[PDB]
Amino acid sequence: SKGEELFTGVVPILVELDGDVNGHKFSVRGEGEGDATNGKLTLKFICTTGKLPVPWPTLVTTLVQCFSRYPDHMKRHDFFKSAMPEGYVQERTISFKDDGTYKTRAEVKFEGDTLVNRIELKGIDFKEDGNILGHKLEYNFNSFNVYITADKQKNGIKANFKIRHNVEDGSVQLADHYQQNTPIGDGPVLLPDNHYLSTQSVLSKDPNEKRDHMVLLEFVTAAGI
Amino acid sequence: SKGEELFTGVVPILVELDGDVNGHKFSVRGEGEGDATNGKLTLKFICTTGKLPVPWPTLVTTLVQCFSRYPDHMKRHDFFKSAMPEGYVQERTISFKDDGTYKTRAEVKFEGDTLVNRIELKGIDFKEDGNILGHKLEYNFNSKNVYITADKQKNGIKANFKIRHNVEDGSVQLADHYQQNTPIGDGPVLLPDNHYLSTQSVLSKDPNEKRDHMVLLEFVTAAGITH
Ligand SMILES: *C(=O)O[C@H]1CCCCCc2c1nnn2*
Repeated sequence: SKGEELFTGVVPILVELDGDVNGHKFSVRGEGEGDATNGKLTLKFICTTGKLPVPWPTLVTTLVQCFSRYPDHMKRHDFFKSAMPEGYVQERTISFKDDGTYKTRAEVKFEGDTLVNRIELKGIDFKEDGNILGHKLEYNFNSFNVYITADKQKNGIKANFKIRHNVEDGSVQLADHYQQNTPIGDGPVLLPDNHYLSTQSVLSKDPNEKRDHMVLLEFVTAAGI
Repeated sequence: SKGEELFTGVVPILVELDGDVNGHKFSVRGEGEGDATNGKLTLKFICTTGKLPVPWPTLVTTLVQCFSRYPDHMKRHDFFKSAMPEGYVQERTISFKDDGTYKTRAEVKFEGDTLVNRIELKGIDFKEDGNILGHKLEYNFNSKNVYITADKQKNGIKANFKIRHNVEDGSVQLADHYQQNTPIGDGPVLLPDNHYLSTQSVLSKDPNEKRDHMVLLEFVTAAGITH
């Protein structure tokens, strides 16, 4: 595709999230860069409103699947780069088992040379002193295949997948993800055959950063064809 | 500790493993470097005998907890660096649920300026078309925080923990780990209060390497004590 040409080389990234979980309002801003040729992303996120009222790991999935490395024989199945530069809308419902739900809506698009992810997040029905609002999750992120399928009727894609957040006592907090993406622009996009994305993620801290924050390194590849 | 002084800066690492799984002998050699100040390890491992007869992810835990980043308030709980340069013995039993068992014995010590992990591994009772010998595990590595306790009777530490390996069909292969570490030398070591290590790992391939191999990037930190 012509949109793929925008991801040769290193691309700067900006992420903006405005959030409300059980009435706790917050904002996150992230910056960094992406190298789709190697499937590599490096970002630093800051909570600009003070302390994050939820664990950082619970926002990883919400906080740019266009930086996935598609091998040569699968280039024609890359919807995400296909929609660029005009971009796509990404919406999810994330259901935390025995706890609350996030609903997210993002626009992912180029603004000049920068790939921008602007997100609104609303969370409801979280338990005070549950794993989320009680901050009981380990600072890490487990890797599992995310299966992508075409959504012909919306000219886009969908995905449903399960994230398992490790809990401080050795238990597991399931977060069921339901995802739909659709192009912002008109003009042709690539609708894929079934395949998957695989991401390996490292969460860390900048020792000089005083604000509540997350440093994130990811390596993402597509396979399954 | 005085041994922690050896881990300011970047330290070269050598890993040597001699293995026998169900009678199938193999060897692995790894090289790279560790930066305990940032909890960062980068290594490349090669199977020097040809094709690895087990999946690479099953050897991750066997293939240097002395590179963990202990924060300032927890420095007195770092047994691993405390035993250096003379080092420690690290022994495990790894039970693969409904499958075989690895038994490992390693020495982790300085030889000159290089931190060296030399390991012998014996594996028994594996199923020939089970997840291990049948190569059915995904090329990745998920982990939970590993809880460390003192083992005062051995002047060292122990840990018991679970690794869950993703299987190609969507199932999970559990590997139950039992670990004991004891110092090689006679000098004083640090015996910790209960805490945990958190390791996050990325597995990859070097596109120019022709041998069967694993590139490994890890970030490791200690936490779980307030003070
Ligand atoms: C903690 O044990 O996490 C496990 C949960 C069960 C196995 C499948 C989900 C998984 C795990 N690790 N990462 N994903």
